[PDB]
Amino acid sequence: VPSNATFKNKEKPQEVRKANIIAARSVADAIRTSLGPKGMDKMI
Amino acid sequence: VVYGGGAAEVTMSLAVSEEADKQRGIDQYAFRGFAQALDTIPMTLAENSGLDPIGTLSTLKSKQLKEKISNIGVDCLGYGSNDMKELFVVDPFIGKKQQILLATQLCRMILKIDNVIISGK
Amino acid sequence: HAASQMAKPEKRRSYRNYGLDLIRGKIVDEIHAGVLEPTISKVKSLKSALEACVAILRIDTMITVDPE
Amino acid sequence: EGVQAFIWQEFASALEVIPTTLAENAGLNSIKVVTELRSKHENGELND
Amino acid sequence: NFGSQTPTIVVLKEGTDASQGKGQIISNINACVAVQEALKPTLGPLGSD
Ligand SMILES: Nc1ncnc2c1ncn2[C@@H]1O[C@H](COP(=O)(O)OP(=O)(O)O)[C@@H](O)[C@H]1O
Repeated sequence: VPSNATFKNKEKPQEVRKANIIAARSVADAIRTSLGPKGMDKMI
Repeated sequence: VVYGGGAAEVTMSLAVSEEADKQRGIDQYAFRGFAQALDTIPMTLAENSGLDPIGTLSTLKSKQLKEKISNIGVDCLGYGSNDMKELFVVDPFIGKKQQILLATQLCRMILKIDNVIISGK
Repeated sequence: HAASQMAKPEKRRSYRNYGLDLIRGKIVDEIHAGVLEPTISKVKSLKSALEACVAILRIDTMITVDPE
Repeated sequence: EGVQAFIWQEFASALEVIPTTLAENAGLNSIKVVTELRSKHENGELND
Repeated sequence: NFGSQTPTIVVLKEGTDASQGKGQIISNINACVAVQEALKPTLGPLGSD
């Protein structure tokens, strides 16, 4: 059950995908406050 | 005394999720977050052993519902016999009891933090 | 002004068109004092002053990009 | 009965962010609304 | 008379702030309200830290 089959290598892509999701959800949080009739305008 | 190998976290996880259905209310989602957090330790054991955390956790949860034996747990050595009684693995209960107390009481202070003032070095 | 809304019909009404006299420090009739202002000046001022406040109350987040 | 089915459980819960945001921006409690949303949308086919 | 400069005497030593005008006492109000802004969320058993 252990020690057999295969072992995962180069686990950085697992962290790269996490860094891409966290950075994308951070952008979606600022625009989330503008959703619906109760949303607010964003001055840039 | 308790038996280790992830058998303690799975037994205490289903007991909390069962109370969430009876209480309901606004705290119904609070017991769900605590039940999903206890299952992270058995799922972490399956990651280092190269197993499927989904298939391993589903087997442990289905075993506790069918039978009352709490001695079934994750095997990272893969000798078979998920029963902890045959594998002799034993952990102190005073050690496992502090793991929940130190984790729950620390998160209670962290969630109360609002303003963070950090001075420059 | 508070007694002008309750002044009630019957001119004897009065209670309206009164304002502050800053020189003498008294309340006198602005018609006899010779102070009048166009009505359209009040309509365009309140509508323009509101649009300035509405646009500000609707700004949740300000984003300032540095020049390149 | 598959790992693809377990992913679909998170796909349905991910769509709940839109009605949750409507309650947060309006000041109302999201769970109190969703609790009423799940009960009314069961019998009603739509427009709720 | 000892020099063509003839400096102008300043009443207070250099570095002293100013006052009076309008808003000097208002500056003290906004200083206390800003400190109050931190202590308001800490009120009540459901408050934060
Ligand atoms: N040989 C083993 N068989 C089954 N489970 C084990 C074994 N060794 C350790 N474990 C489990 O791994 C968890 C962590 O143990 P370990 O990392 O060795 O020390 P610590 O408990 O200080 O982290 C324990 O809760 C235990 O249940």
